[PDB]
Amino acid sequence: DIQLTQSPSFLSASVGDRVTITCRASQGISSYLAWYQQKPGKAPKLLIYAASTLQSGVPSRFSGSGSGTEFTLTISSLQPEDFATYYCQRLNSYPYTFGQGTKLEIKRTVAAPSVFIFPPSDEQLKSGTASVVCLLNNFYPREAKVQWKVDNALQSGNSQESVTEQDSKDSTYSLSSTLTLSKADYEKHKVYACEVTHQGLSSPVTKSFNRG
Amino acid sequence: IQLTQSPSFLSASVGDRVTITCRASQGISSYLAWYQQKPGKAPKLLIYAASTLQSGVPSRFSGSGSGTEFTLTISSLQPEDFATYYCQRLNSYPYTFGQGTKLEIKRTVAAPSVFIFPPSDEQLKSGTASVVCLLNNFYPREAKVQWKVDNALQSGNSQESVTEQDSKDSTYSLSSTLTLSKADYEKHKVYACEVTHQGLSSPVTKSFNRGEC
Amino acid sequence: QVQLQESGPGLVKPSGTLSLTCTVSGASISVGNWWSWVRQPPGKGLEWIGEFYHSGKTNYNPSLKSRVTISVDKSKNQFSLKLSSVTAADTAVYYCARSDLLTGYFPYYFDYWGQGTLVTVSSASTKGPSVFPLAPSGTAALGCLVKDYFPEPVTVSWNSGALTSGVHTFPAVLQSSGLYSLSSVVTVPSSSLGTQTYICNVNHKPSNTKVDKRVEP
Amino acid sequence: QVQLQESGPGLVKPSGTLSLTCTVSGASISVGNWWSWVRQPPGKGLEWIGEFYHSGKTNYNPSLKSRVTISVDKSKNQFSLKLSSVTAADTAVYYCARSDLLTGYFPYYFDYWGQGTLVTVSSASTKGPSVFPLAPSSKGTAALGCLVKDYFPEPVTVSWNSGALTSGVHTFPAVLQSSGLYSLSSVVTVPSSSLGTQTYICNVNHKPSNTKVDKRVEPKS
Amino acid sequence: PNLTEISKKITDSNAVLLAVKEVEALLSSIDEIAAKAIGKIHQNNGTENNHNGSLLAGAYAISTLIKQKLDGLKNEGLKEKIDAAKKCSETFTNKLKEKHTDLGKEGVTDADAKEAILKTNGTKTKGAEELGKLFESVEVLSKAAKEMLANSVKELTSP
Amino acid sequence: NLTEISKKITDSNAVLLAVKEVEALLSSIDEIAAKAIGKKIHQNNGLDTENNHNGSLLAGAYAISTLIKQKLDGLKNEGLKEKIDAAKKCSETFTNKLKEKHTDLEGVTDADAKEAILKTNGTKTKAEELGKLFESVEVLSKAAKEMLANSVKELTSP
Repeated sequence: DIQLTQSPSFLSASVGDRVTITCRASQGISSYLAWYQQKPGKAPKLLIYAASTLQSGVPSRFSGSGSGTEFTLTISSLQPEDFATYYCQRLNSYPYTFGQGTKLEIKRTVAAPSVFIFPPSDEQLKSGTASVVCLLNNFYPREAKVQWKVDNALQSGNSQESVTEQDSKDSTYSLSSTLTLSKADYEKHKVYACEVTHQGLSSPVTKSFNRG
Repeated sequence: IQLTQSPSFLSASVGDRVTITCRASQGISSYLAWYQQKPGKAPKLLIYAASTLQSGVPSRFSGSGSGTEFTLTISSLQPEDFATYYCQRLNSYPYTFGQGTKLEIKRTVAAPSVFIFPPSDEQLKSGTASVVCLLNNFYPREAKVQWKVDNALQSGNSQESVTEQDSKDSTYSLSSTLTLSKADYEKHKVYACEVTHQGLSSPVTKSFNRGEC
Repeated sequence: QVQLQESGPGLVKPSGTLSLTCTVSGASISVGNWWSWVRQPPGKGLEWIGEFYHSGKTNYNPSLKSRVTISVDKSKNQFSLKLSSVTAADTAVYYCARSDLLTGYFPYYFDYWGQGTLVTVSSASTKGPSVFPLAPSGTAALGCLVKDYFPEPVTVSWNSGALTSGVHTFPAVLQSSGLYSLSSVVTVPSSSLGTQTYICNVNHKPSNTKVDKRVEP
Repeated sequence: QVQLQESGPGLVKPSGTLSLTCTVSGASISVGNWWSWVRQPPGKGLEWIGEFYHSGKTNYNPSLKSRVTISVDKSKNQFSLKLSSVTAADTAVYYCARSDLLTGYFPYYFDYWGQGTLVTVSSASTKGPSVFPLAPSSKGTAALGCLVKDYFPEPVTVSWNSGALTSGVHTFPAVLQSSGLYSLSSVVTVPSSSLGTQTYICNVNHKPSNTKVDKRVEPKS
Repeated sequence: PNLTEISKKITDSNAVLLAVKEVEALLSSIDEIAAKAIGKIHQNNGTENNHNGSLLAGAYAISTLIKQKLDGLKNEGLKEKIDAAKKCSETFTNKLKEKHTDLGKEGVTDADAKEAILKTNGTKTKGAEELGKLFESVEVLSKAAKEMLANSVKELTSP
Repeated sequence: NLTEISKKITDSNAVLLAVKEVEALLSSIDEIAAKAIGKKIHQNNGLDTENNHNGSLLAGAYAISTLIKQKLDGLKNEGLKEKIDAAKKCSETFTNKLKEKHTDLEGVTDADAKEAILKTNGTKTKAEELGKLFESVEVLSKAAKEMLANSVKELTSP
């Protein structure tokens, strides 16, 4: 019946910044609107109800306004703990349609990653598969180039990446790159290298190991 | 929404119990009121929210009903209770009233006293003759009065008026006025009004001959 | 203490405009309650016309909405009614009334009314009545024919109010000429004829007509 | 405190019936409040499913009405959810939530939620994970971890030294390999002077297959 | 007719009416100690003259709490009548505190306890006369808040 | 049937209104318990300390407990009967306890007065029953609020 359009979809601002999120309703819903904060892996946390009222426990730097179709959530004095996805919700009638959500990232000074390489375990090898893991720890921004080199040959299509959610305290990220080979293919080369390009690194940092 | 209440006329004695029904056309909930109106007076609110008594209204009044059918009940009717009653819906404007029910006090049959009045000579000088037949202190209200000029039944030249029921003896009085032109009146001799009433075993005729004493 | 009184001209020409004012005492229309106008033609039921609340919200009967308007003068604690393009169907006793929540919270019920004033829509001109005696011919009946007057009402008394027992003043009748006519009779002992004088006192306010008539056999 | 907790199988074959139960403590569903089921697919937004009041009134999402059913057991202070003819579009994290008037008088606002349970709609069979050590290189801050490989379905839980190690741990989100199975790594940074003195064990729990695995992570010799 | 917006009007008028009726009940509590508890704790009965100095202090506390709840009443429509009860509660609380000479003692007599907070008997010199039109001022406020709720509900059934 | 929803709204309105009357009466007993126990009027601040004389303040609070029991008896609602009768009994027990302990309750000591009609006290032997009908009315007040909200909830449904 009534659709909610949330803007913007993605947001990135610094600590202390002021940010605005808009929720638009297809028709009037009076002040029957709510704003939620969803941290990764957690259930939504109610911030504001009846579209300007602060829920108890929520700091005053969260504020809502609007009635009818125009609605605005404003976060003042942005904090690192404010990284979350934010949803608006109408509550005049069921189903209480939620907004699509707004992803908020906390900007931060550039931090270089600590790089580590991990050889396959002896246990996994005798199963037939070799996994080589590369770790990028506590860096910002998200953009990082991780390339695999086996005997100085660049690898493609045999690695998978996984990035943690933004740390709620230091606003950093962590990344893992897992290169997967067969045991026969693994024991056919000697040098396994992880090469990391990041804006915090003046030159690409390589971490490698031999098979002995 | 339309409100139809029944009966239109009730006839009961002092001490009797009467019930008036108000029927709503598509649903009222309990937003119904009952009014009492005496002749010449503004309506008096008796019951609101379709069972609630107004301040000062005695306990012998009671209402009930929800949604479509409503009922007003007057147990142990008192002399001051004889009036016209309306129901009214208040759920939405125009707040439709019922067409009303008028309950009169029932008593024993009383025959009327019949008088006839010839036109005055003063009125006759202006060119118009008015013959008046009077029915005094009778019950019930039903009475047929006929005008016969030279034993010819008259039609279309008479009008009737009935008093309200007397607050002292519960009777009625009726007047019938036969109006003719002076030329038409002087062309006949016998002027009679004929009264048919339940209190009379046979019709009663009061007559006079024009220009006799 | 709550009292309402209507006023205004009681005669309006066809297609003319009706104007009535309601004066309120014992209550202030600016502080609360709804205030309405109610209609009752002769012999018929009641019809609600319009209402207003001091906030400015006014409602009108959809059958009359095009012709009706209600105005408010809070400084005088009065409100008025206007009805344009009137026909004979608009002849009625007009009431102004207050509605109250009573012991409930919804809806409002009319609990106070004015005495009402009769407004007549007709092309007839105001005219006083011509009073003719109904001469009598143990109980004798004598009366007075009040003929060809306009508009209502006419008050009749006997012997300046001394004779009230046995008096019957019939309701008026609208003759086809557009004028009203009624009769007031009284039954007296036949022995009192020739000894007591019988005077019917006919008063017609809308024309300043006062008539006294001796009724003798 | 008011606490809500969903429970039920996290793997449902397609065309099957999803069934979950919400256990409520600190509050009584028979006394007041509205109680609801809410749905969130991985990566997507939220979709309200249904609600009930102890008076008996029950409302369902019109998009689900034909296949959804909510049952209430006031004697057990629990209520349930049933979704039939399920497809991949029904894979989501499922929440049971409470509604409340807060400081107003209308409408009810969702103020308490359960932790949420993940149900996957798939024909694949359950499979426990293999755990392997990410040994710390003998080269100050050192990094060690655990590789959780080839398990289905989500989720897996990882702890270190039975919970005594929390600071410095990163458990990465699972990755779906082309074999249809999930893979995951959990790492922790420790002082280099602690290796060879302090023991490091990652604890891997995969409830879909009742798999409890502890793995000692030590420098390779 | 605009059902979703009307529900806000009905709810808004509800909250305002509820807050006034709460002030109403506090007044009725001041009335109950005045006509049931002045100069009278026993196995039966649930008579002891000339000792009400405590009961006066408790009723002074209720009158302050009545003012505080009146200050929290904010409605741009009923602003005319709210400020009337505002200053009416002020002259009341001030009046008892103005003359402690007969109210700030332990043994206030019955003719003085009936005098300051009992609006029934004849003598209302210092006290209950100011309690009088404070009650009446809330009567005006309570009626207005009631009619605003009824008018909001009336907006539903309009043609 | 918008007319039927209107009556449902105003009916649960009146019940919540009458329940909040009992609620506001309790806040008066609470206010005289935390602001006027052992006290008298002063000039500058309004109230000053007056120890050991509260034999009329307790008599005052007793009449409100009687008035509370009156309003709870007049409450008639088939949907709220469970919570209504729970508060009636807790109202009966409270006024019965104040009359049961009449030996130590002129001039009741502030240690006894704070013990008998004040929620925030440790002992609460003469107060313990002032919490079990305060919370009983709290449960009653919340149920009536939700009944009004559910009636308005019907106004906006597809």
